[PDB]
Amino acid sequence: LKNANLDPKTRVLEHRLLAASSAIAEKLGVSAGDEVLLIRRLRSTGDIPVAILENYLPPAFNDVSLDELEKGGLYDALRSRGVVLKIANQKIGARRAVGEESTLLDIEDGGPLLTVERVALDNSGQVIELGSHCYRPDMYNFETTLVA
Amino acid sequence: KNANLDPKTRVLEHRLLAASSAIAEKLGVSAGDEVLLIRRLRSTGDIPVAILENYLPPAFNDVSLDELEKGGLYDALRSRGVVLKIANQKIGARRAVGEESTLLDIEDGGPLLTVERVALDNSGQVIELGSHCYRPDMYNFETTLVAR
Repeated sequence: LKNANLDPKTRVLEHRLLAASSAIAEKLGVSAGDEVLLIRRLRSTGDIPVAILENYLPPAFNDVSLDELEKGGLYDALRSRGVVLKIANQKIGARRAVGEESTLLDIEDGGPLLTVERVALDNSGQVIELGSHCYRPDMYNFETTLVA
Repeated sequence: KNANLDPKTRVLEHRLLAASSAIAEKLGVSAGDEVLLIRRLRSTGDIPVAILENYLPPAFNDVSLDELEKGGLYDALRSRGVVLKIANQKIGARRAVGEESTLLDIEDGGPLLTVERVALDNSGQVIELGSHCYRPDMYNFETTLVAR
């Protein structure tokens, strides 16, 4: 919504190259042990927390830097590497905040979060990016329009 | 099929009431017009899943208890020669309040997935308003977005 999109700012919480587990490899369509990138970001609008964003990037995009991610969006970084999004599959759910989430998002302990599980695909059906995101629902909701 | 759990529905409330300014605005009618409120509990097998709430405009305010026993709301609207063309949905999350936690068999203050829905027909007439909440361990909203 309007407030969330007003003044987007990002702080990187984690940026870590790691060996893809068989599970992660299968989801990305790559090989187990491949060098993939885990990123975790706190997204704000100005000083107001909005979301915690988590992604896995496959080896082709594992050189996305921490600085790129605090200066611009994930898709700015991906676009500079020739990515063209064709399909985004998203599953929207909800859950309680756990661990440090309520502190990072400045909400109540055990308070509700909106969740997104995301798989983004290019035109050849290859996985661009896997997302697992959570949003404070007073700052962000998902809007859709279906036409029969 | 052996592991499938069939959807179940029971009617909690079915009453004609005067449209508030907000409801009238959303339906495209006059404040105070006679609208139908329907509330239902939807379950999956034996497990409560969703509290469904709908408002129907005067044209459709005769949907009966009997037709809600025999089919859903859209079966009833189909009987009236009404077919859905457009659905706008807003997906959020919040805490369960009041009898919501006992209706859904969850914790008081536990998270709920929410949807606000406006359904329109091919003439752009609002057919139905929905305001639903779901146990998020039993239900998620799946979406696919295809870039052109």
